[PDB]
Amino acid sequence: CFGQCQYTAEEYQAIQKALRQRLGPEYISSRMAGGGQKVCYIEGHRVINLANEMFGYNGWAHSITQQNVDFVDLNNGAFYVGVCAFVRVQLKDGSYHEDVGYGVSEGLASKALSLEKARKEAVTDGLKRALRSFGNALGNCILDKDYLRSLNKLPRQLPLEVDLTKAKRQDLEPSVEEARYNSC
Amino acid sequence: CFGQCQYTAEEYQAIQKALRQRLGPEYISSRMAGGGQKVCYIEGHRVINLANEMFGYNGWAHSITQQNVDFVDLNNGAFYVGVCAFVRVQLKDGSYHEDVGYGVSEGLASKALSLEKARKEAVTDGLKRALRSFGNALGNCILDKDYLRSLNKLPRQLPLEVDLTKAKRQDLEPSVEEARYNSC
Amino acid sequence: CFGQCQYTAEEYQAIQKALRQRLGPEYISSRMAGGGQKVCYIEGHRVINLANEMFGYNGWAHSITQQNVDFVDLNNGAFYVGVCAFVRVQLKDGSYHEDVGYGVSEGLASKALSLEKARKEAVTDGLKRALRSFGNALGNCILDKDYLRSLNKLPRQLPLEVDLTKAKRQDLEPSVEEARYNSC
Amino acid sequence: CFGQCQYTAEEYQAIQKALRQRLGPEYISSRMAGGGQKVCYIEGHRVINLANEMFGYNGWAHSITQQNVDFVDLNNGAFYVGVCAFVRVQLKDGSYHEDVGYGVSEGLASKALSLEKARKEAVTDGLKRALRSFGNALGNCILDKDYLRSLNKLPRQLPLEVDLTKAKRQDLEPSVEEARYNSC
Amino acid sequence: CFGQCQYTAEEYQAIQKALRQRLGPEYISSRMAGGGQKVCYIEGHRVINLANEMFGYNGWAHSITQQNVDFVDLNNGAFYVGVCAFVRVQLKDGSYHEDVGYGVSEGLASKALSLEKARKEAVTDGLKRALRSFGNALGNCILDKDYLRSLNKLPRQLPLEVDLTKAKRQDLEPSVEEARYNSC
Amino acid sequence: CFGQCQYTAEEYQAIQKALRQRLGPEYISSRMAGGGQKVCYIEGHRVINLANEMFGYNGWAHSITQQNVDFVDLNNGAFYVGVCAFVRVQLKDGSYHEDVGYGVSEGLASKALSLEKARKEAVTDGLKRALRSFGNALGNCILDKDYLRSLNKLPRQLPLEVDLTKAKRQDLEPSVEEARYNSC
Amino acid sequence: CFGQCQYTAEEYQAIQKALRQRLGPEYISSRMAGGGQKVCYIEGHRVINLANEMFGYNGWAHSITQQNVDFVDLNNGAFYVGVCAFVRVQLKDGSYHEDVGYGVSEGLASKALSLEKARKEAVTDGLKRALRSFGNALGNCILDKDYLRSLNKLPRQLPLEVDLTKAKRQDLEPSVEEARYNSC
Amino acid sequence: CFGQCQYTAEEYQAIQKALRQRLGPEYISSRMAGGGQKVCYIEGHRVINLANEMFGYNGWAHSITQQNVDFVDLNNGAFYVGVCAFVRVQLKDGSYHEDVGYGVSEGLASKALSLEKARKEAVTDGLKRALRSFGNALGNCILDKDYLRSLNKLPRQLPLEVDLTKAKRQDLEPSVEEARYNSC
Amino acid sequence: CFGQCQYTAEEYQAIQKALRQRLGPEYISSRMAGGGQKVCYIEGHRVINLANEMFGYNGWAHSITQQNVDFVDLNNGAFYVGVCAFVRVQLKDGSYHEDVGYGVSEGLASKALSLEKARKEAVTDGLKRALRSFGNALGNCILDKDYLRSLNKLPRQLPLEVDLTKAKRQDLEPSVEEARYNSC
Amino acid sequence: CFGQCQYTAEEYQAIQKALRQRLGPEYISSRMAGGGQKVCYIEGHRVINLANEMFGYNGWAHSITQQNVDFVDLNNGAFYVGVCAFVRVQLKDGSYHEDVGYGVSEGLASKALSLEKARKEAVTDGLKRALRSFGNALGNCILDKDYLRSLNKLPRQLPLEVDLTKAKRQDLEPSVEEARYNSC
DNA sequence: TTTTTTTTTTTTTTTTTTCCCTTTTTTTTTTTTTTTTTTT
Ligand SMILES: [K+]
Ligand SMILES: [K+]
Ligand SMILES: [K+]
Ligand SMILES: [K+]
Ligand SMILES: [K+]
Ligand SMILES: [K+]
Ligand SMILES: [K+]
Ligand SMILES: [K+]
Ligand SMILES: [K+]
Ligand SMILES: [K+]
Repeated sequence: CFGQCQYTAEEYQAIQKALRQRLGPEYISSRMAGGGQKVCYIEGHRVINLANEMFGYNGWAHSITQQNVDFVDLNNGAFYVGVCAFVRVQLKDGSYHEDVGYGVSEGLASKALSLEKARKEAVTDGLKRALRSFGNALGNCILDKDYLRSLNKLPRQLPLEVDLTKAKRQDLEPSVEEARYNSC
Repeated sequence: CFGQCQYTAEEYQAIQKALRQRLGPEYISSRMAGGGQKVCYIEGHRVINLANEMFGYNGWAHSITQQNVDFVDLNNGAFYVGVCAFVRVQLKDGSYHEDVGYGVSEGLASKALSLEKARKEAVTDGLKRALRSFGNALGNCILDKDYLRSLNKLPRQLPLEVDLTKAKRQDLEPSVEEARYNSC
Repeated sequence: CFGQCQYTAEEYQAIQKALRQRLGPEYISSRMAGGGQKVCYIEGHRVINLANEMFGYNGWAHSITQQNVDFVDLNNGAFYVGVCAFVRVQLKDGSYHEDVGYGVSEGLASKALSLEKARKEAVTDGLKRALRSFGNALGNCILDKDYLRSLNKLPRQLPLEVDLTKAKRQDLEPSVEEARYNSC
Repeated sequence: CFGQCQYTAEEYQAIQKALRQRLGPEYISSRMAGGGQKVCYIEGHRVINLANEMFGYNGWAHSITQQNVDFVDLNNGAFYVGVCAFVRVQLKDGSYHEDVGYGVSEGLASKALSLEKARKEAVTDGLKRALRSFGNALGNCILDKDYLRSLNKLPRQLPLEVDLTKAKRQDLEPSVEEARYNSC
Repeated sequence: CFGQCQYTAEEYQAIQKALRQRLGPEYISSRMAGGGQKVCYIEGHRVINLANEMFGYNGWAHSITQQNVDFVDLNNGAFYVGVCAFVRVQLKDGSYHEDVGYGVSEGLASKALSLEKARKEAVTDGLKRALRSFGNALGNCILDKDYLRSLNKLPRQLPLEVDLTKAKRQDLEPSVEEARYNSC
Repeated sequence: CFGQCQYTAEEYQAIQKALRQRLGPEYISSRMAGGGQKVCYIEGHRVINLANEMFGYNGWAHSITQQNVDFVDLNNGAFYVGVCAFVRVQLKDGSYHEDVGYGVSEGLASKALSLEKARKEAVTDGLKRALRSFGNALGNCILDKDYLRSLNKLPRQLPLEVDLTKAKRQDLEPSVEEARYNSC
Repeated sequence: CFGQCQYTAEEYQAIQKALRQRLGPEYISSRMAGGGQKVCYIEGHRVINLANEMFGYNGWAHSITQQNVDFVDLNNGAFYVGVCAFVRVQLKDGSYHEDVGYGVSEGLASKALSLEKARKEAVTDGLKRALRSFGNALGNCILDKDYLRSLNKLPRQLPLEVDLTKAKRQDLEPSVEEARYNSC
Repeated sequence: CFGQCQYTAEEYQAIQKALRQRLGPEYISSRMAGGGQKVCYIEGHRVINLANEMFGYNGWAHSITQQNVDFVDLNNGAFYVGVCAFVRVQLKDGSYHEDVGYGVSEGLASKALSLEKARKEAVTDGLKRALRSFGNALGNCILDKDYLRSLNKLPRQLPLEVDLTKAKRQDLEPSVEEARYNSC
Repeated sequence: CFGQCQYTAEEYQAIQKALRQRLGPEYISSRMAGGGQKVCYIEGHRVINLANEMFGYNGWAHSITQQNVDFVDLNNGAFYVGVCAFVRVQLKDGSYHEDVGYGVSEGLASKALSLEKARKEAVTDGLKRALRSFGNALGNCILDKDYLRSLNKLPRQLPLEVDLTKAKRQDLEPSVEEARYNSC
Repeated sequence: CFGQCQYTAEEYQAIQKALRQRLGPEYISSRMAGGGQKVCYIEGHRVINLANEMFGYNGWAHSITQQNVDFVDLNNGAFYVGVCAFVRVQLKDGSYHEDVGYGVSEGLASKALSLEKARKEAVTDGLKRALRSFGNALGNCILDKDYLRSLNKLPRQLPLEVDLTKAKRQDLEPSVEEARYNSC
């Protein structure tokens, strides 16, 4: 089962070499730091899909070790909330990485909205920072300044077009139902 | 049993390929954000059915790791309640994903009603956010902006009609009873 | 034993297909929401019987993980009580679903009566919300607005008549005693 | 699995000899100490990649044993935050090293930003200090004064150029998917 | 695995004889005690390399049982910080030694800097004091007064020169990758 | 492994008879008690080497069960610190001895120095007092008044000279590396 | 190992018969009770050696279950400290005996000295009282008044002379090293 | 081992019949109760020897489950201390008996002396009361009033004379050493 | 061992039939209740011997689950102490019965004496009440009013005479020593 | 052992049929409720004997899960004490039933007596209420109003006469001793 | 509606010298609507 199954030679080598890869502009995005300059990041769903491909839908697993709200302050109608989380990612072989993530909500005037934003942002950031420690392909290269410089030296491509023809349109999945009924 | 049974090759590949799928307009819905614009989401029962199909009624499992009420305030007859929950989803192979969810009740004047709403909303939202991490088919694509743009470029279909002819009308299920009596 | 026995292929497929079923008007009921309109629900005993049929009298199990009284207030002779519970339902294979339920007693003037109502209501509602996550047949469809619209489009039949001819009239059950004495 | 698999003779000897290696100028960087002089360090991603190469993506693992915020002070608009973390690195054979790391944010005026910086910096510093105890190749030589003196006597090379031609550009990894589908 | 593998006769005898050795002037260093005189010590990285050679990179392991900040005082701008740690070193056979170490930062005016210094110094000192109990070769002789007297009677040699020709210059270690791919 | 391996007859008898031995003047030292007279003791490193020889570098193990600072007082610039520790020594066969040790720093004016001294002295004293309970050879005879009287009746020898010719001068131990590479 | 090995018939009978022995004047000593009269005792090292002979260096083991300082008072410069300890002695067969011991320091004016004396005295006294419960040979006869009366009726011998000719004079023990190297 | 070894038929019957025995005047003693009259008891060492004979040095075991000081009062210079203990005696077969014991020190003026007396008296009294529950031979008959009446009807013999000829006079026990060396 | 060994058919039937017995006047005693009348009881040692005979010295076992002092009051020099205990009796087959017992000391003026009486009386009374639940022979009939009425209608015999001829007069029991030495 | 042994078919059927029985007037007794009327009950020893017969002395077991004193009040010399207990009965097969019982002492003026009564009554009542859940034969019928009506319609017989001829008159039970000595 | 007597002696000399220089930059975008009457 999970945590017990050991990696085969082919799977190991494939995952290792694929994890030494770096990401292309189709993954990186850009924000405007406060007082700073253009910073580069990788969106959450991007890292989630990257993990689900590298390891499988059941090859990796994450958990919230602890989430703690640091502070909640109120300045003339604005709610400032700081929240941190500790996400631990674990592979089916037993290997594991754990790291912190933070969430920040300074502008809003609704306490519930600020907390909703902060906690989810903290958990997502922690998941990103914990998946980082597996290899460049999972976000370890986003902190390599030379990698960023070489990313600036690439054509700034337009957003990719998503084809919604073969999108999921009904509940039943006979392809899965068949294999699972035969799985007993 | 659950947590011990390992996925077979056929079941694994089927589930993986089905989880790389994206959802169609028949699942997405729309709300009006306060001050913002049209946002897209997936209703709870939709994700629940998606999971029950992808993995089975006994292929997935969720649990409330911890639920904590953040605050309960009262402003001139209005009860403002913030509540968060931590849902952990686990597959029969042992793989698991855990994420937060929030519930918000600002309008009502009854404390009990506001708390009921906040807690149930928090648990359901946490279940959604935890099932997201399995693949686009289970809600990971709802955060892909390009996917949303391509969703706007599709015919806005009218709500589907539900056929209540073959609906369940009595308690006993002999189809199940037979197999279960023979299961001993 | 319970939690250890694994589902057979026939039982699995039967339960899955039976859980894709939707319920008929013979189960749904109606209330008048405060300030809102006609809402639809499913009575407790209905869901209990549905579960006892889908899985068996010993195929499903529930437990109260935690029940916590949120508040107890007194306004000029009226007791307002809010209570929540956390019910975890588990199948004999180990699969499990856990969700919250709430109980509310605002009108009554007896504290004991209000608490008696609130706690039992919370546990029953939590059991319903936890059994929901197994499939449409167990109450997951009650939240589908299209399903409700199609429910309005059916003849609203009068309450069913209960036949009390073959009702239990004595203690001893020789049918069971025989099998159990031979079960050693 | 992890913590159980034992090192083979070839793997052991290779890792040992590779860990006796010292690092070149392509890894070391430089900062300006307050009141002091040019100090040398190793960037986080550098050590992360070094570990992922020496042991494998699943050959090493780290965890946060405990993180505690030491203090949070406010002096006329400036937030001074001290935070410490305890990282424990473990190899697939069961060997483990644990050490502290610190994070410091004195300048910023936003509490949330200061804490975000401090906690992540503490965890990363702890990971570096814990990976140090495996050999010179993982950062143990950065404290050898003679090694630093000999580093100053080398040509100060220009930042390395990163080749983004073969960078990862899509989600699916058929090389990995193949081996994993055959791994069942 | 670690904690389970037993020492062979050859490894045992080799380690024993190597641990009865005493160290040469190439390892000892000197400080100026406050109010006292020239004291002799062994730098941290030295002991780390000594252990990684005597036992192997995966033959020994250490852990922080507990670290507690004793005091934090402030005298007219000067921060005096005392911190202690408890390090437990363990060999792959199960043998273990645990001892305290202290860290001291009296001069600095920044609280964060003083704590950063104190905690890391405490952990390193504890690791040294815990490795002392294995033999003279690992630092047990630094307290032998006759050994120090004989050290003074040796030529005070100039710092050794470090050769950075064959130093590690890239991430990949094919020597290790080969054996690890063959380790399956 | 450690705690599991049982002593053989030869090892048992050898250790027993060697532990019935008493120590010579080459180990005993002398201090000046406050108000008292010449007291005799055995230095820490001496007992450490004695244990590492009697049992082996991996035949004995010690641990700090608990260390608690009794008091920290300040009298006109002088810091008086009392600290106690509880050390438990255990042999590879499972036998164990646990005893207290104390550390005292009355003179110093720096709190950090006094605490460092008290804690380290307490742990070392506890290790000595715990190793005492194995036999006269490990310090049990230092409390025999007749043994001390007979020690006074011996020639007061001059400090031994330490030969630093064959002292350890490099890191690598090919004698050990060979056996360890063959240990797989 | 310890706690598992069972006593053989020969070992059992030998230890049993040897424990019925009573001690001679070469072991008993004398003190002057305050206000009372001459009391007789057995020194600590005596009992320790007696145990190490009766059972072996690895046949008995003791541990400090709990030590609690009862009081610390100060009367015009004199420190009165009471301390108790609970020592549990256990044989390799699993048999165990636990008893209390007390330590008292009333005269001294240094708190650290009083505590140092009290705690060690308490633990040693507890070890004596716990070893008492094995037989007269280990100190159970010191409370037999008739035995004391018969002890007074013996020639008051002069202190025994300790022969320091064959005393241990160097670290290495080739006799033990031989058996231990052959123990693999 | 202890707690596992089961009693043989011969040993069982022998112990039972020996435990049905009653004690003679050579064991009973007499005190003067405060305000009462002559009371009869069995001295501690007597019961200890009785147990060590009935079961063996390794056939029985006792432990202090908990000791709690009830009160410590001071009336015009006199210290009144009450202390209770809970002793649990256990045989190698697993049988166990647990009972309370009390210690009392009212006269002394030193707190440390009173506590020293009270705690040891409590533990010893608890050991007596716990060994009582094994049979009349171990002190269960001391509470039979008819037994006391018959004890008064016996010749009050003078204290027995103890023969100190064959008393233990040296440390080494070759009879035991032989069997233990052959026990491997 | 104890708690594991199962009862044989013959032993079971014998114990059962012997436990249906009622007790004769040779066991019952009488007190004068305060304000009440002649009450009947069974002394402690009687029940202890009864249990040691019915089950064996190692066939039954008791333990103090909890003892708690309810109150300690002082009225003009008189100490009124109430104490309760929870005794659990267990047979070697695993069967167990647990019941409370109380101790009362109202008259005495010494706190220590009152507490000693209350606690020991509470534990003994609890042992009696816990052994009651095994059968009439062990004290269950003392509460049958008809049994008491029939007890009054019997000749009240004078206390039995105890024969101290064959009483135990020395420590050694060769009958037991033989079987125990042969038990290896 | 207890809790593990499974019931045979014959034993099961016999116990079941015997548990369907109702009790006769020889067991029921009567009280006079305060303000109410004649109430019917079953004395403690009655239920104890019923259980010891139905299942055996080692077929059932009871335990006090928790006992808590509800209140102790004092009104002009009268002590009003309420106490509750929770008794859990368990059969050798593992089946168990747990229920509450109450004890009440309102009249008495002695606190210790009131508490003794309340606690013992609570435990006994809880044992009765917990044994109720096994069948009518063990007290479940005392709550059947029709059963009470039919009980009033029977001849009120005079108390039965107890024959104390064959009562137990000595300690030793050779009938048991034989089987137990042969049980090894 | 249940539970009502048990107990009171040991216990008392031990230690005591160790431990002192580390450690030096990392990290900044998420996420968005659920829920419905129940009991004696
Ligand atoms: K509701
Ligand atoms: K009642
Ligand atoms: K009583
Ligand atoms: K006493
Ligand atoms: K003493
Ligand atoms: K000292
Ligand atoms: K230091
Ligand atoms: K830093
Ligand atoms: K951020
Ligand atoms: K929301």
